[PDB]
Amino acid sequence: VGSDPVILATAGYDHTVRFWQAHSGICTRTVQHQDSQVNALEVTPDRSMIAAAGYQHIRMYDLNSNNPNPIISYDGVNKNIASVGFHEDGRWMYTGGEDCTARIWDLRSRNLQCQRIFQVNAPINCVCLHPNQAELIVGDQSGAIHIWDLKTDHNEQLIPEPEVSITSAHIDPDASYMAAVNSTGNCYVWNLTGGIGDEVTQLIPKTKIPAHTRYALQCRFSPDSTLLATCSADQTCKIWRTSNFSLMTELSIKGWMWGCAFSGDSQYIVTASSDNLARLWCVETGEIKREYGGHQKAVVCLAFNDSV
Amino acid sequence: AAFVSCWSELNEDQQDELIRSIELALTSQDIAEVTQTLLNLAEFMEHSDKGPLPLRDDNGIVLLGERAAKCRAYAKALHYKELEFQKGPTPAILESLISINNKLQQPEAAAGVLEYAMKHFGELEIQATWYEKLHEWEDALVAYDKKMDTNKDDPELMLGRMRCLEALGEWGQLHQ
Amino acid sequence: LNLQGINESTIPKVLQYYSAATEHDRSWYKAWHAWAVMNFEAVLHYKHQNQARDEKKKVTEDLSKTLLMYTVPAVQGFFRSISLSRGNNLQDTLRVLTLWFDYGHWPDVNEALVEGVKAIQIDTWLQVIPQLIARIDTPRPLVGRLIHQLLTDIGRYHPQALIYPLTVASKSTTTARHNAANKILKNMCEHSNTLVQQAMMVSEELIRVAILWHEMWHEGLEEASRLYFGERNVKGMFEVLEPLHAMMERGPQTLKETSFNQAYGRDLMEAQEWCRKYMKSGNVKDLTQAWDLYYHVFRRISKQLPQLTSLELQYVSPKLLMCRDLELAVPGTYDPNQPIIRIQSIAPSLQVITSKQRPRKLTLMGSNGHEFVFLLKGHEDLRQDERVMQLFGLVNTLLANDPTSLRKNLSIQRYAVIPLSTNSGLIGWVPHCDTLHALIRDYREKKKILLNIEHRIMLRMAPDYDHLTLMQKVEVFEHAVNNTAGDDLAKLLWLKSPSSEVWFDRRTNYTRSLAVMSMVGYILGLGDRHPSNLMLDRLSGKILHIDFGDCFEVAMTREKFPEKIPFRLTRMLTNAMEVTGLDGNYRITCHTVMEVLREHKDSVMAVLEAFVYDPLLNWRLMDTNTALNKKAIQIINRVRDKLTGRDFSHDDTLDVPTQVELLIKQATSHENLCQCYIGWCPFW
Ligand SMILES: Nc1nc2cc(-c3nn(Cc4ccc5c(c4)CCN(C(=O)CCO)C5)c4ncnc(N)c34)ccc2o1
Repeated sequence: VGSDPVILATAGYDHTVRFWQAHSGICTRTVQHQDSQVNALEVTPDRSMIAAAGYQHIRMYDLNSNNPNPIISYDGVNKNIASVGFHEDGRWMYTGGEDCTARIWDLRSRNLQCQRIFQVNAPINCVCLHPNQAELIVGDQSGAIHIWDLKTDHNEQLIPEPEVSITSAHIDPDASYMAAVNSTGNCYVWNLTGGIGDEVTQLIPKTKIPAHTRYALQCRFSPDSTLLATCSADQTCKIWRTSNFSLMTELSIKGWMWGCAFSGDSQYIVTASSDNLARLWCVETGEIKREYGGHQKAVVCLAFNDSV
Repeated sequence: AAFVSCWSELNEDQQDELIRSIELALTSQDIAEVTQTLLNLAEFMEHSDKGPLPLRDDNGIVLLGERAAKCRAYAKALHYKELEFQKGPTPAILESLISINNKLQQPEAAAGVLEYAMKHFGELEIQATWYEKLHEWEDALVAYDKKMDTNKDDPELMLGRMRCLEALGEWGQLHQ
Repeated sequence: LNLQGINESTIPKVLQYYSAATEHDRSWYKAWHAWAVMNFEAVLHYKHQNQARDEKKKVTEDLSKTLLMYTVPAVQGFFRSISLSRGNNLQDTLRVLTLWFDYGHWPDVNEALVEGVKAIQIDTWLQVIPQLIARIDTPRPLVGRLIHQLLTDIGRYHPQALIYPLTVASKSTTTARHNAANKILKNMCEHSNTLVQQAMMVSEELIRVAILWHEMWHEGLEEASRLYFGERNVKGMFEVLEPLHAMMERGPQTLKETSFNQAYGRDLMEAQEWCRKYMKSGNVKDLTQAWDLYYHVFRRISKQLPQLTSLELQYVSPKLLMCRDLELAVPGTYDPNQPIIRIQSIAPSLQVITSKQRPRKLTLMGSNGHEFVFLLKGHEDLRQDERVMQLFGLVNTLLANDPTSLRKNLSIQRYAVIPLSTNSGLIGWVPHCDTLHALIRDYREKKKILLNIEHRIMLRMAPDYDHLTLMQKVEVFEHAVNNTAGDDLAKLLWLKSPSSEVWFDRRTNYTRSLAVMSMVGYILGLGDRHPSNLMLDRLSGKILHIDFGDCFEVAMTREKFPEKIPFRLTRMLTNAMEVTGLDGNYRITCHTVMEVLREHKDSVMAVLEAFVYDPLLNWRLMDTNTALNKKAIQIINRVRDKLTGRDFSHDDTLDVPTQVELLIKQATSHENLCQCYIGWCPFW
């Protein structure tokens, strides 16, 4: 599975995690995840193993061996886990749980406890890491965003005009913009400081885009920072260009459209939907270049590591 | 009961002849007795398990409602017109709904009909007489003034504006 | 009292104005009412100016001096305003009682109360009898004497209106209550001496047919085993069991009592001996032996029980069988104006409704010549229903006294409730009514539709519905809704009508009653309104609510499955209205009712306060946590916020048209509905 320069995986309600080869498309290995669904998947920077977040526990499988069942398990939390992250050094893991708390965990230290905790009002939806790997952004159902500093331990708060749930947020790789999306289909974009670290974090809102007419479920920047993708429940995935924030392309499947992943060079897009299938599209031509199927139930979470 | 008992054993060809005779009767006379008897028969057949009488490829909702309107049985007309609405709304059914509700002493239902029309059919489809039917003499005046502005002198709009002015009691402008 | 508010420079001015108004014409009721209410306000303003300031020696003495000039005028004005009403005067009476049980110990206020109580009629006190017996044993010494004297005076005349609650109070675990009740009953004895004995006998016999040994055990053993095996609570287990072993000791006094004892007495006695072995030994195996014996008893009753379908009085209570031509009035019928009606005799058989609670169906034969049917419940507290019914009566009067509401026949349907103890009671029998659950079940079985179609589709789409996140749940809910028709109720209501001109009136009544009880229940805080808790008439469409256990947002704060809804408004209920939607009768009736309620906030806040401040019931609130005074203050503040429009943001002040819209938006939401407990049927 891990031999290839690209790793692809998807999961949903059917209790199975499956891996696919991109060039032509065929399953190569399956893993069992009984007794719950999967909310998120993430591949560690070391390019070894993978983490799945579900109900009351986080599990880790392996990519290089391809034989074994879970290697590491974290248990003893309340309600669902909504997000997972990793530090580029592979020593700290950040999680925004359902029960109004964000937590930090140590991988090598096998003490079954989170090193640091940070509580907030209302459940947490998304968490994100600043490129400098010194700040953390958190979103909650109350409609507020929180900025937390790991080294100084002080936090600050923000609230856009509507008091509606924030569903996702993400900071591009060069720390030039930061965007968020709310359940009314609107997106907000804010400009950021040039340098990263030891900065005043001059978050000033450039504008808001009425991207959709229904719930928005995710948004991501391209690795080159040129493009910004936005999924939704209206069977539309829209791509905007960062130079002018104007629509470039609009992919449609007329189930919802959950996931979204870019390629290492901003050439392809990989998308998952609630119709038990995954699609690989060309960014420029806007045509389905391939399809992956085999799942019995819907597919909600996706993972695509295009690096080695 | 006799009609039901007989109809069940009839042959597909004899049923069509009977239906044709009933249709001819319903259209022909204004006899209050015959129309009431046939309407009661239709209702009774509706309540049973044999299905409603198959008149004129539509179950006769339009014809039955039209004939019930003249007989002055407004509940039946409202029921049939409500069935008509479910099949599909059009700006011509809403006016009849408003009129029927007004004839039945139920202004609030007519107000609800107007609210639905406002939400679902924009502006161009709204007529200035609907306000007149609801005794909203000010919105009708506003709409009539707006219409008279654009269009030239047409007798109907002028008469409508005069009618609206009379109810409020503006003797000055009316006399002018 | 506008453009200014309330201060220390304005109060004297307005008191001057109202005093002059009273002086110029000493027969107007409004002047006296306003003066009394204004004096009552001042007193409550100088207290929260102390708690807010003083808490956060000379102060208390200065408070005594200053505050002893507003209370006496308030009492006098309230009494004179009562004298000039002779009719709707509930608010003034409740205010008088509130002042009395808060400042009576002071000497001069007692003088004013003593003077006033003499000059009023005795019929003005028959509407506050439930609120007088609650304070029958007040610690203070100057209040209890006057309460006892007034209660005795209410006994010479109109005695039929005091026997039931006094008898209920006479059998209480706490000693002072039963001491006072027995003293008052003794004082009453020299008036009748047969009515009292008949009432005691009837109450005792009724409290007994309600629950039988096999039953008390079928549950005692269940509860004791849950405590011990489920929770390791040996002490709690014994606290359930010890009383049950003791009771049989008294010794059988009726046939059925003996047959249980003959079947199961030896086994139960031996189980107690094993438990008593444990008490000395400390060896848990001895409890295991006991539970082997208890389980054997439990299973035999478990299979014996289901076949009891009726009860004969001769094996249950011959005392009732022998009763003839009593002098006791039929429960819940006494009216000081109409002639009295007595119970001629009781029917010999009782029918047991097949359910988990197993309520009885009692029937009595009145002296008038008609039968009276009742429902006899056991294991259920029925006082919160009495209070709520009083409130509903007040609201009915308020609606009836308005022209716009009068032209529409807006009202609330109520029934009769009579408590007998802390556990059992009687409820009036309402004819021609059926729950929604039964109607939908019958319709779906007649048309041959699966009874759990929506839940089955939901589970098929994803068999983890209870553990999914929020956005995951809303999609499944929408999918389940979009692939089904929700027009069962409308179709059923059309079919069950004889003609087409009756269906119209039935639909109108249905819509208007639904709107009225939605608006009232929002303010009352009522919750837990699953389809089994509301019924529907047949000759009319008027709706009826029941089971008022939960109030004051109790269900919006619980830990497991907290509700997020102000009232029930689902698609099945909506489809049964006119084809256009909610913007017809429903919204306008909501506007009218909310206007009427907002105009008369004072009476509603009088009734709800006496209710929340009664010490015998405050138990429903403190249990929510995991002192009580602060919780009561918070509850009353929330109710005021609701009734003033400041219920979404304290800074704003909404008008009715705007608030109603926000409430209707909040109720019909998929995010809110998807979170409901699956037994709530959020899809019907
Ligand atoms: N607190 C409280 N309860 C009350 C009950 C009634 C009442 N209800 N009904 C029908 C009925 C009677 C018994 C049962 C059901 C329905 C449903 C099934 N069931 C269960 O026990 C399992 C269900 O979950 C037994 C009446 N018919 C005529 N007159 C009445 N007054 C009533 C009224 C006020 C009440 O106030």
